[PDB]
Amino acid sequence: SVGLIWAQSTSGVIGRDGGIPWRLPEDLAHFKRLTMGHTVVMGRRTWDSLPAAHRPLPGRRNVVVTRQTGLVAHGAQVVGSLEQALSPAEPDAATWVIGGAQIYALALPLANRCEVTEVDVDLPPEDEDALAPVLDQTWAGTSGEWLVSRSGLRYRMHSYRRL
Ligand SMILES: NC(=O)c1ccc[n+]([C@@H]2O[C@H](COP(=O)([O-])OP(=O)(O)OC[C@H]3O[C@@H](n4cnc5c(N)ncnc54)[C@H](OP(=O)(O)O)[C@@H]3O)[C@@H](O)[C@H]2O)c1
Ligand SMILES: CCc1nc(N)nc(N)c1OCCCOc1cccc(CCC(=O)O)c1
Repeated sequence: SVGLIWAQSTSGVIGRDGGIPWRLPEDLAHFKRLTMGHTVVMGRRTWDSLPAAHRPLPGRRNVVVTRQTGLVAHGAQVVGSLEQALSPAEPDAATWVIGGAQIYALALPLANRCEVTEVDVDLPPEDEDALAPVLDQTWAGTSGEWLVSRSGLRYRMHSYRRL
């Protein structure tokens, strides 16, 4: 089982200036609960985007997709393709693809689940933004109710499964 997990603004922004252009502790806790104990697969720019206290993501096997021989920053297992990241895989569990836009694009044809956090922040897409992947007719989805964060931002979760 291969799952994509991401947080996006309503406008579909996931990334800006090498990071995430909002702060949402409730999403981080959701991300922790779904990924803890599992393999997380990410592109190299997302690896470098991790704050130092979260690089590597503790309690998860961190696999980084790169075309380089290896990385200066420690704690990852490097692979040269998504296929190499995904096999062999943890039994009875999802392998989570955790971004960014380039690796979501590679992983979307292979995924059977998407877990999306939508953040009601007003972020018109800017020229160099990373955007969320668009899901096609092969996905069925359900949506949770709108929630309010302690910081006042409204957010909700969407869960998609491959038909
Ligand atoms: N909101 C969210 O949920 C979320 C989640 C994750 C990340 N983000 C944001 O997304 C942005 C980063 O995303 P991004 O799309 O720019 O980068 P990315 O997908 O994280 O990483 C791109 C890198 O992956 C490697 N790569 C890409 N395609 C490859 C292939 N076919 N084979 C081998 N390696 C390949 C390359 O590494 P090398 O250059 O090393 O060869 C490439 O530079 C940041 O702003 C980050 O904060 C947001
Ligand atoms: C939690 C964001 C997220 N949320 C969901 N739902 N899915 C994801 N794939 C996803 O990104 C995982 C990779 C980035 O991890 C972190 C982890 C901790 C703190 C930050 C701050 C970003 C900054 O300071 O710019 C980023």
